[PDB]
Amino acid sequence: MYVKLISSDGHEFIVKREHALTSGTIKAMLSGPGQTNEVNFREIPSHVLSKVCMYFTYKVRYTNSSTEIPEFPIAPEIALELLMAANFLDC
Amino acid sequence: LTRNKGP
Amino acid sequence: LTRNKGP
Amino acid sequence: WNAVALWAWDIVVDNCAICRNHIMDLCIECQANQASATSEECTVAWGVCNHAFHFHCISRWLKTRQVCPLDNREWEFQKYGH
Amino acid sequence: EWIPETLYNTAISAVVDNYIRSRRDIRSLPENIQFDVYYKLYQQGRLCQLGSEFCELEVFAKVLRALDKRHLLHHCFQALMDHGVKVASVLAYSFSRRCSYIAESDAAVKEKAIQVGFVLGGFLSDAGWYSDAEKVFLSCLQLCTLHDEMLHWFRAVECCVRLLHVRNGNCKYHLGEETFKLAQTYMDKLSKHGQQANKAALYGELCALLFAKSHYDEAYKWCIEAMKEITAGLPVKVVVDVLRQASKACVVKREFKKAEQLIKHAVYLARDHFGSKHPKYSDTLLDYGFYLLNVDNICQSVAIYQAALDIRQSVFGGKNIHVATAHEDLAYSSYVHQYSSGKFDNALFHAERAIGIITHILPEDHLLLASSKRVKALILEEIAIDCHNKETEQRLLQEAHDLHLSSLQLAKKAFGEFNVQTAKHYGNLGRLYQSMRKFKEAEEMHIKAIQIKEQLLGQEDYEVALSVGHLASLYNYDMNQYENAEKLYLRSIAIGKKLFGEGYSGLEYDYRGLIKLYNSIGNYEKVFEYHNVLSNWNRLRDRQYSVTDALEDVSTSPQSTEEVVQSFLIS
Amino acid sequence: EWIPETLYNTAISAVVDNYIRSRRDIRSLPENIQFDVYYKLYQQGRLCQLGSEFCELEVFAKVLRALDKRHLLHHCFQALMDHGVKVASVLAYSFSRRCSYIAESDAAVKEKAIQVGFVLGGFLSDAGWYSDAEKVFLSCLQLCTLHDEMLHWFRAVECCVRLLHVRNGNCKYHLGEETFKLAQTYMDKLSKHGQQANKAALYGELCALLFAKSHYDEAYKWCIEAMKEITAGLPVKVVVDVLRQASKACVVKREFKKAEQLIKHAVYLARDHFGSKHPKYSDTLLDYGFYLLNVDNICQSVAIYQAALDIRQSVFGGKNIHVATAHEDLAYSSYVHQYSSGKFDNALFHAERAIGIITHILPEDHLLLASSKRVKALILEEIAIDCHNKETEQRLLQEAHDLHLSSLQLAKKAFGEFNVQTAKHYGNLGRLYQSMRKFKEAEEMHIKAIQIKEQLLGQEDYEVALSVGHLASLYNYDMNQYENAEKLYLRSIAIGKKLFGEGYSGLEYDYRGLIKLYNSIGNYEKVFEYHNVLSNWNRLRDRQYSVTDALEDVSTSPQSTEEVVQSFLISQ
Amino acid sequence: DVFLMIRRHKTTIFTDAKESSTVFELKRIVEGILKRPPDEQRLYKDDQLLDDGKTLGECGFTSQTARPQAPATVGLAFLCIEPFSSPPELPDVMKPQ
Ligand SMILES: [Zn+2]
Ligand SMILES: [Zn+2]
Ligand SMILES: [Zn+2]
Ligand SMILES: [Zn+2]
Repeated sequence: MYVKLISSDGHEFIVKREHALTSGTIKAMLSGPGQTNEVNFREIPSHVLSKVCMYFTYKVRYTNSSTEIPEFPIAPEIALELLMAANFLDC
Repeated sequence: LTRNKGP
Repeated sequence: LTRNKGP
Repeated sequence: WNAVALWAWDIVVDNCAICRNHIMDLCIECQANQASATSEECTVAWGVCNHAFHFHCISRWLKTRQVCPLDNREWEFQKYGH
Repeated sequence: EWIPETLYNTAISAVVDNYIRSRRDIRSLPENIQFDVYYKLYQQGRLCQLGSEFCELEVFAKVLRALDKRHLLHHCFQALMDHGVKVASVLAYSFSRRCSYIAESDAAVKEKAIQVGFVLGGFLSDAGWYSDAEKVFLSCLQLCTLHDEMLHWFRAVECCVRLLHVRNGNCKYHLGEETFKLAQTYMDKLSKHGQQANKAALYGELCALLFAKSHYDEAYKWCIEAMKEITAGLPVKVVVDVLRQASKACVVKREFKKAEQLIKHAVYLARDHFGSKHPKYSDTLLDYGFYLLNVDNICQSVAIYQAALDIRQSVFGGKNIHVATAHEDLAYSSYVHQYSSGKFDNALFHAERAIGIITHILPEDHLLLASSKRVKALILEEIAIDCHNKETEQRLLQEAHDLHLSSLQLAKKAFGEFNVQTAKHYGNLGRLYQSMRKFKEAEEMHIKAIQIKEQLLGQEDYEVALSVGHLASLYNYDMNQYENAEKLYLRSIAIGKKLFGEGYSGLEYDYRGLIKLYNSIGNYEKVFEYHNVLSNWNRLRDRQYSVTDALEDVSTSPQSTEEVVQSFLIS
Repeated sequence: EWIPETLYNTAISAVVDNYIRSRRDIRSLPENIQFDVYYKLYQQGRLCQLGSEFCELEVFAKVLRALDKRHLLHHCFQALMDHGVKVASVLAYSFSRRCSYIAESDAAVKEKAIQVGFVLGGFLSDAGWYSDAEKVFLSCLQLCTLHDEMLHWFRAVECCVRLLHVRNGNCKYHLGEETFKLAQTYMDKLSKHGQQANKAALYGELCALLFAKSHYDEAYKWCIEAMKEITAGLPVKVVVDVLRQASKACVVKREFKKAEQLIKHAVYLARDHFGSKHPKYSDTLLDYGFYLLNVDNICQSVAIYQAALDIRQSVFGGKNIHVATAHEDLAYSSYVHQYSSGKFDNALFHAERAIGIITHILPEDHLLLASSKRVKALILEEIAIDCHNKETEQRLLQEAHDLHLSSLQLAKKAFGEFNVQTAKHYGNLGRLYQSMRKFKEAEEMHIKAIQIKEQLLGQEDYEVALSVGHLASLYNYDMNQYENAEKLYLRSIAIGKKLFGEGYSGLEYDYRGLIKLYNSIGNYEKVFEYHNVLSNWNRLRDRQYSVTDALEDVSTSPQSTEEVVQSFLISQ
Repeated sequence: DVFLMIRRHKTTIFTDAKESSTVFELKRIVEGILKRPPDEQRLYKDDQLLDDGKTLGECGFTSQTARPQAPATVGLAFLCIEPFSSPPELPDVMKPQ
C-alpha cells in the first residue's frame, strides 16, 4: 500500500503506492524480485527526490481535473538536477 | 464622385 | 487555347 | 415512440474559414442583409480537400481566388446539402 | 571636422569586438555602460548576440533602468521581435514563472518584483505587446492579492489600471469590464481605511474602453468622472492620457467646443515633458488628428497623422502595432483628404502596410483587423471606380467585398449587432453594394445602418447624417427614387449645417446630388439656386483650410493645467 | 481534460527559463535531454539562444545522434537558417577546422572524426544544404586520403558516394563527373586486395548525374549496372535511392511499363520503412509524381506532388531547397493539370514561392533557377493570354521573356549549347514568341529545339513530339504554312498513340489545329472524320478519367525487392 | 483537501486528509506504516504541540498552504529533523565575480 523510498543521503520517503506508480522506473522497482518495499536510489540525492515525491501527490490529485492546473514549481537551483531524475525515473 | 466618404 | 503545354 | 434528434453537419472544423461564423449559423452575407428571407437556402459545401464552408462564403471566395482558404489546393466541390 | 571619438565610445567598440569572451563580465557592468554595450551590438547588427541576453529577465531588467535611453530600447526591442526572436513572449513568461516562485516568500522581495513588473510590463505595454504585457501584469496583480497589507491595495489598483490599458489596446473589452469591477474591489477597500486613492487614470481607461465599444453616452459619463480627479501633483503621463481620452469621448458626443481645449492642451503638455520624438507625444497626435478629421479640418489632419507615424516609425521599428495603428489612421485620413482628387497611392500603401503588420503580429481573428481591413476596402472600392478597366473594377470591388464582410464579422462578434461600428460597417456595405451593381441590397444595408445609428446615437448625429447622404445618393443617382432622396439630402445638410456650418466638405456631394435630383423631375428654378449655393459653398470652402499647420497651433504655453480641466468641467 | 504536465517537461521549462545560469551545464546532460532542452529553446521562440548552440559542432554532434527526434531537428535547423543564423556554414567551417588538426593525430581518433562527419554531412545533405555538406564531405575525404589501407578505403569510397550526392543536388555536375573517377580508383583499389563492396549506392547515384545532364541514353546504361549490385544486405535508403533513379531514367527512355514496376515498389518500400512523414519518402513521391506526369496521368500526379510537398513543408520549414523543388515540381504539374482549365492561380503561387526561396538560399547564377524560373514563365505566358487586359498583356509576356532568357543562360552555361535541357527551353521560347507575336524568331527557336532534341534523344520520343506540335501550331494558326504544318501534325499525332495511346491529352491540341488547317483550305470531308473521332477522344476521356489516388495504387506488399530487381533485368 | 508530510528523523509520509479531518485519525494513519503506538507519538509544527481533538485545519494547515506541489511539513517526535541537502547554489551571474 505504501512504498519505502530511500535517497542517496539515506532519507526515508515512504509514499503511497498509487502515487509512486506514476513514474515508470519505480514501477520496474516494484516489479520483479523487488516485490512497504525497499528501493535504492543511490544516485538521486534527497533534495531533488523530495520534489519528485511532491510531484507524485501533485500528479495523482490533478488527473483529469476540470479546473486550471497550477504549474509545478521547480526552483532554478534544483531544476537541472531534478531534470536528470525526471528522465531516469521516467516520471 | 457620386457619394460621400466612408464613415 | 492554341498550343500545347511547355516541355 | 416520440424521439429527439439533433441534426448537424458532420464537419469537425465547425467554423467557416471565410466568414468565420459557426458552420451551423448563417454566413456573414446572409446574416447581414436578410436573416429570415435568405436563411433557408444558406447551405454548406464540401470539397475534395474535405474542408466544408458556407456555400455562399465559398462561392464568394472563388469569385476572387480559386483555392481552398485553409490549404492552398485546387478547389473542387464533392457534395452539397439540399 | 574629424572630431576624435570619446574614450568611452572607443572602449564600447573594443568590448563589443571582444563580446564572446567577455559576455559574462558585461552583465556585471553599470547599467549605463551595460545598455551602451548592448546598444552597440544592435548598431553593429549583432542581433543574435544582443537577443540572446534580452531573453533573460535579469539582464533586461538592468537595461530597463536606463530611463533616458528608452527611445533606443524601444527600437532595439522592436528590431529583435522583427528579427525572429520572441523576446516579448519570453520575458513575459520568464517573469510570470519567476513571479509565481516568490508567492510564499517575504514581502520585501515580493515588492521588488512588482517594481520589475511595472517597468517591464509598462515597457511591453508601451512597445505594443499587450498580449504579453497582460501576462506580466496578471502576475504583478497576483502578488498584490496574497498579503492584505495597506500598501498592497494601493498597488493592486495600480496593476488594474495598467491591466485595463493592455486589454483596451488588445480589444479584450469583455475582460475590460471585469478588470474595472475588480479595480473597485481594492479601490473601495482602500477608501475604507482612510485613504482615497486617486481615481484619475482608472476612470480614464473606461473613457477609452467605452469609446471603443461606442458607448458614447456611457463613455462621456466616465469622461467627467475621470477629469474631476485630475490633480496638479499627478504624473504628466497619467494627466495626458485622460485629456486624450476625454477629447476622444467629447468629439463623438457631437460637441467640439470643450474637446479642442483638452487635446490641444494635451498635445502641448506631452510635447513639453516628453518631447517631439516620444511615443506618448505620438499617441496624442493620433488622438489630435482624431479631432481634426472629425471637425472637417482635413487638410492639416494628414500632417498630424504623418507626424505621429514618423515618431512611431523611428521609435517603434518596422513591424509594430503602434506603427500599424498610425498607418491605418493615416491611410483613412489620406483616403478622406484625397477622396476629392481620386488618387489613392499613398493612402493604399499605408492601408496595405497596416494590414501587413497586424496580420503578422496579431491573429487573423482579432478586432484590430476590423479597422485596418475597413480602411483598405474603402480605398479599394474607390480605386476601381476611378479606373476604367471593367475586369479590375469587378475584381477590386470583390476584393473590397471580402474585407468589409470580414471586418463586419469582427465587429459583430465583439461589439454585437446593435452598435455604431457594426452599423458603420453596414454603411460601407451600402457604398459597396451600390458600386457592385447590386442596388437593392445597398438600400437595405443603409436602412439597417441608419436604424442602428439613429437609435443609440440619436436623431441628430455626425455618423447618422453621413450615411443618409449615401442613402440619398443611392435614391438619386441610379435607382431613380427621386421622391425619397429629397428629404434625405436636406436632412443630411441640416445636420451638417448644425455641427459644421457651411464649411463642411460633404455638402459638395450633397449639393451636386440635389442638382442631379431636379434635372430629371423638374423644378429648374432650384437648380440655379443650388448651383449658386454650390458656388457659394465653393469660394467659402477656399477660406479656412489655408490656416497654418496644426502642429504649431498649440504654440508654446497657451494655457495651464488645473485650469483647462476647470474650464471643461464648468461647461 | 487538462492532464497534468510531465515532471520531465516541467523540469525542461524550468531549466530553459534558467538558461543564463545553466547554459553550459546543459551540455553535460544526457543525449536525450540535450535535444529536449534545445527543442524548448526553439518552441519558446528563443532562436537567438538556440542559434548560438547549434553553430558549435561539440554540442550539435550530440543533438544529431538523437535519431528518434530527427524530424524535429530538421525543423529547428531550418528555423535557424531562416532566422539568419548561418548554422550550416558555421558547422561546415567548424568541421573544416577540426579535420586538419586531427589529420596529424592518431588514426583511431580520425575514425571518430570521420563518423561525426558522416552524421553531420549526411544531415546537411538531408536538410538540403548541399554546398555546405560538400565542404564537410570534402574534409572527410581528406582524412581518408591520407591513409592507404583496408580500414580507410571503405570510408573513402563512402565519402565519394556521399560527395557525389551533395553535388548532383547542387548542380555541380562538372565536379560530380570527376569525383566518380576518384571514386572509381578506390573501387579498383578495394577490389585489388581481395575485397568486394556494393556498387549499387555509387552506380545509381551518378544515374541522377547523367539524368540531370540529359544524357538519358548513358543514364539508362548505368541503371542496369546499379540494379545488378542490389542485394539483400543493402539498407532500405540505398535501395530506395537506386529504385528512384532507375524509375526516372526508365521514363525518359519511353518505356513506362518498367518504370512503374520500379517506382511503385520504391513508394511502398520507402513508406513501409521510413513512414508517411519522412523526407526520404517525400523524395520518392516527387519521382513517383515525375512518372505520373510523363505518362499523361496528370490528374494522379498533382495529388502526389501535393503529398510530397506537404511532407517537405512540415519536416522542413520555409526557404529550403526541398520545399522549393517540391513547389517547382508542383507548380509545373498544376500548370499542366490546369492547362485546359486555365486556373493558373495555385500553380503561380507554387511557382512564385519556389522563386522566392531559391533566390534567398542560392546564388543568382545557380542552375536550379533554370527549372524554377522556367515554370513561372510558362504560367505567366498563359495567364496573360487568358485575361482580356491590354497593359498586362505586354508586361507579363515581357516578364516571362526575362525568365526564359535567364533560364536559357544558366542551362547553356552548364549543359552547353547542344543539350536536351537547353533545347527544352528553346521550345518554351517558341511558344513565348507566338503569344508575343514575334514570329520571326519563333520558327527559329522551335526548329532549333527540334534539331537538338532529334539529334540526341531521337526521332521517336515524347519530348521531341511536343516541340513539333508547338511549331505545327505556329505554322497553322498564324503563319499559314499549311504545306508543311500538316506533316508536323501527323508526326506528333501518330507517335502519341504509339507511346501513350488514343487517350493522350496532347492529341486534342493537335486535333484542333489540324482541323483548323483543313477548314482554312475548304476541305470539309476530312474535317467530319476528325469530328467523328474528336468526340470519340472525348468519349475515351470519360472512361479513362478514373481519378483514384495513386498513393493506395501501390497497395501493401505487391512484391519484394528480389522480384522487382529481377523483373527489370530479366525483361532487359 | 490538505496535503502534508511528517518528519521525525529522516522519514517523510506523503499522506493527505480533509480540511475538517482531525489529528486523531491522522495519527492512526501513521500507525499504518510506522507500526508504533499513537499515544507515544507526538507531532510538532513550528515548535508547537497539537491536541488530538482539534482538526487539522484548526491548527493552521489550511488548503492555501497545503497544496500537493508544496506540502506543509510537520515534525514528529517519539525534534531531530534532518535537512534533505543543500542544492548546488548557482552563481548570481549578474553579481560581479
Ligand atoms: Zn462562412
Ligand atoms: Zn449565406
Ligand atoms: Zn482545404
Ligand atoms: Zn537571432
